[PDB]
Amino acid sequence: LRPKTLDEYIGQERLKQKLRVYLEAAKARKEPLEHLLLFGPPGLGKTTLAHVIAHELGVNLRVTSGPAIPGDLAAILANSLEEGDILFIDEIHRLSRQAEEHLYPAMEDFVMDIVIGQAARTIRLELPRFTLIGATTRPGLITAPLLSRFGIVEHLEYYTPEELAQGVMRDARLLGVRITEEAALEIGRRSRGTMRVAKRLFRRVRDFAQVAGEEVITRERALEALAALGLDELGLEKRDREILEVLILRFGGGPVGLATLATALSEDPGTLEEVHEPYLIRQGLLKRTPRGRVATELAYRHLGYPPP
Amino acid sequence: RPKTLDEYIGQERLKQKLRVYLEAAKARKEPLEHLLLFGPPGLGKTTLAHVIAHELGVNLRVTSGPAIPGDLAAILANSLEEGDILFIDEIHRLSRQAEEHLYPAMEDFVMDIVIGQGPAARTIRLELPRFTLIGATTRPGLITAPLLSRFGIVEHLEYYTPEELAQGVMRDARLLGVRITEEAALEIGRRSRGTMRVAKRLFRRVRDFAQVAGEEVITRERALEALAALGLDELGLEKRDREILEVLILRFGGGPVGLATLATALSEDPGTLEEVHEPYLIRQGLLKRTPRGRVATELAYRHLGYPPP
Ligand SMILES: Nc1ncnc2c1ncn2[C@@H]1O[C@H](COP(=O)(O)OP(=O)(O)OP(O)(O)=S)[C@@H](O)[C@H]1O
Ligand SMILES: Nc1ncnc2c1ncn2[C@@H]1O[C@H](COP(=O)(O)OP(=O)(O)O)[C@@H](O)[C@H]1O
Ligand SMILES: [Mg+2]
Repeated sequence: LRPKTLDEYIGQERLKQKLRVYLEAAKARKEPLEHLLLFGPPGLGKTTLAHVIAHELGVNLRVTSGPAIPGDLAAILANSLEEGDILFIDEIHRLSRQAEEHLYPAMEDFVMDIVIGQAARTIRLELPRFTLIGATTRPGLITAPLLSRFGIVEHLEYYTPEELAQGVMRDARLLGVRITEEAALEIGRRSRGTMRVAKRLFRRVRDFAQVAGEEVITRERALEALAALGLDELGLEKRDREILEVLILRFGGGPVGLATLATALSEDPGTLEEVHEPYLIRQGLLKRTPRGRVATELAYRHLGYPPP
Repeated sequence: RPKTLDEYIGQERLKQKLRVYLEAAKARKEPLEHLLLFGPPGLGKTTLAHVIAHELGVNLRVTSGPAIPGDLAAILANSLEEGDILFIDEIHRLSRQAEEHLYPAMEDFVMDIVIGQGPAARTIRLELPRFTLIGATTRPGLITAPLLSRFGIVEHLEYYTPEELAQGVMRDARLLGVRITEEAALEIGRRSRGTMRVAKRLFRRVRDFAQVAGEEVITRERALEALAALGLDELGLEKRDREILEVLILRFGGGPVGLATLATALSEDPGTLEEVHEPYLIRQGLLKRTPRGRVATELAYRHLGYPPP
């Protein structure tokens, strides 16, 4: 399922325009690529990009997690790491302050130290040249000392609906399910600009279409399945629709107030503060005015209300 | 507790060279070389260590083998001055971890100390004052070759004589205020097994008998009846050792017997027979340990008044 070429990678055009240059230069100079840091929201394809980079350079790759790592970091750098090989570390911001300090000598001078057994004298290993790739959601999650050893720093942006449609069609042709292009476009539009969301949504749609016995997933069947899942034309869930309703019909675009936030939902200020608001702000239907949160005209028109 | 080397009772052969070594060490204003004292238990090596320390005019640091690994550093760095004396009684009981921390302090006077403690931390080498270490072991076999290699002077403690034991008995009687004659103390020392503890115990028992008898002075004869009532020969064997020899000679013909059969005949524990009564039956020429059993020598026949084989 994972692509093995920058050409097969779907929709990170701006990032690829420079990644191709850097990889071409590194290959021409016959030396390992400089350490790379990938930003961007989850689900966009960072691990796939790491695998694509390794395949482009023709070298082995050793994905490991952030909180997976003491001396075990040197254990995994010493045995399986030959001349330059991508070492992907997902969630680089979660490193403890015990191996992060050990990363700097290893990724600057390629030397590591291990002490155990008492003797217990320091043993310094001449690590082979290698490239490290790290992934984190935001620039501010990692410390400034860590955002200095990375030669290349790149950002990863949300996919457009067309690119998600192409990915859904590729998944369908790989699995062996025939789908019309318009159904894939609708599925991509309902996806919140995320690849794995589109994958899961297509899997659910094909699950709903298999029981009906339809051989081709038509646009009408896709729309019915998406409505059954509880998604509108903008991809908002039922929780988003109901919070928008209880804002617009109870305050008329004014501040919601902390007291009334849990009154109409009977829920703690949990997912409301981190799972619901970010997408509503991203879609542009909610604006954080200093006086209070204001539902824009997009909310009024989207919720089936007459124009003001 | 003797203080000077002239007050020590009966280590004449050792004292003769000890005087020379101590005088040579004092003349050079240099600490004595490390000393190791061999000898069977019960001969007073700690008293000799105290006498040596007093003669050198230096304080003590007395410690046994099984005392507490890291306490060696504590005892070496706490109360050791220039030329201080450390006496490790039963030095063959030191653990290997504690053994491989002392010879650096014997050949170079540098000790590595664990400073961080707790988890696996680092160590620092610390300099110590020059000192002399006296070791005392009854089992030379368990002393490894490296440990024996660092000892400059090695000497042996030998068994006392009836006269030195008599002198010890006289000293104890004088301390306790009991009047005893020279020949009585000589008899008590003769019936001892060349050991000071045994001589003192015999003297105390004879004192009990004489005091119960209401006698103000212990003479030769009173000691003789006291030791006869104690069941003792002219050589120091109790009734049990004579019984062992008589059973070995009469019941089994003196030939090889074995521990189990002899112990069954005597109604005694085989380990008790082997580890309590036999070692003094040997060392007197009264018994042998053949691979086929235990044999009685001709000295056993002569001692018991039996015809020779
Ligand atoms: N030669 C001696 N002169 C005077 N007192 C002695 C002598 N030997 C031992 N003692 C006394 O014995 C007591 C100390 O015990 P010791 O018999 O010296 O220990 P030890 O010689 O090491 O015997 P073992 O076999 O090691 S238990 C003190 O009361 C000393 O006065
Ligand atoms: N551009 C792309 N083209 C094809 N498949 C993709 C692309 N981006 C992501 N995928 C799919 O998504 C999966 C990896 O996404 P994921 O691991 O969720 O991203 P992240 O590592 O940021 O969490 C892969 O199985 C891959 O098939
Ligand atoms: Mg002893």
